[PDB]
Amino acid sequence: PQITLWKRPLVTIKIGGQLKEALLDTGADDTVIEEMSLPGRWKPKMIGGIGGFIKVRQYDQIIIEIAGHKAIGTVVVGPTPVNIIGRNLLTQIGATLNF
Amino acid sequence: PQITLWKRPLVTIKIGGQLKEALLDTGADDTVIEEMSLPGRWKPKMIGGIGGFIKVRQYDQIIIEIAGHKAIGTVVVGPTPVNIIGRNLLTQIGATLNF
Ligand SMILES: CC(C)CN(C[C@@H](O)[C@H](Cc1ccccc1)NC(=O)O[C@H]1CO[C@H]2OCC[C@H]21)S(=O)(=O)c1ccc(N)cc1
Ligand SMILES: [Cl-]
Ligand SMILES: [Cl-]
Ligand code: NA
Repeated sequence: PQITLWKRPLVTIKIGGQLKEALLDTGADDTVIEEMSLPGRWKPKMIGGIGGFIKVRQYDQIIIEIAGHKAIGTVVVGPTPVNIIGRNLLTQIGATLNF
Repeated sequence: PQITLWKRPLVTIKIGGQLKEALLDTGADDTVIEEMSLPGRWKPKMIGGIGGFIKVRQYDQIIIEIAGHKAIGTVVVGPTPVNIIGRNLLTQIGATLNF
């Protein structure tokens, strides 16, 4: 699809068996999801943005279905205000910015 | 152009006659620029990001070139880690997300 940007580019994702709404975010290096359980090992990390840093749990090799497209990569979990699909997974679904 | 997302989508902007680097950010509602001087009056605004909120100075109808494309709109100034071009100006330059 071609998504215009008059409004937030929100899509449905499936992660860890759960459907969630997430923002397609070219400004995010990493994919950041609100608190949930995910399987496997994790390690703590800090990520920073406007307003400062939050502590997250980093899970590797997580599969997410993004608007019907599967992708695998690292997902960090923590007290983000919005679920964010960052560049590490946007690349995997072939997303580009065009103008 | 068509911008892939393997690297941060950084572009050159021109604002007040000065060139700056900025991130094309579909996850940003608003365009947020590091401290600089802009003409006219400003209004207060709070923006909420990943680590909480910040106060910014909102300037309207600012002339800004983005990757060679002319925009005139709202720019807010404050302590952002990087200059971000948000959807308010991405729409003016005709940007879409495509996959
Ligand atoms: C500021 C950017 C360099 C990075 N951010 C992604 C960005 O798109 C966030 C993504 C975002 C979106 C909503 C809430 C929090 C974070 N947007 C944002 O802060 O936008 C602010 C300016 O416009 C306003 O509209 C949206 C919030 C305001 S970030 O959320 O801080 C971020 C930082 C590091 C990682 N790894 C992943 C995400
Ligand atoms: Cl990854
Ligand atoms: Cl590619
Ligand atoms: Na893992």
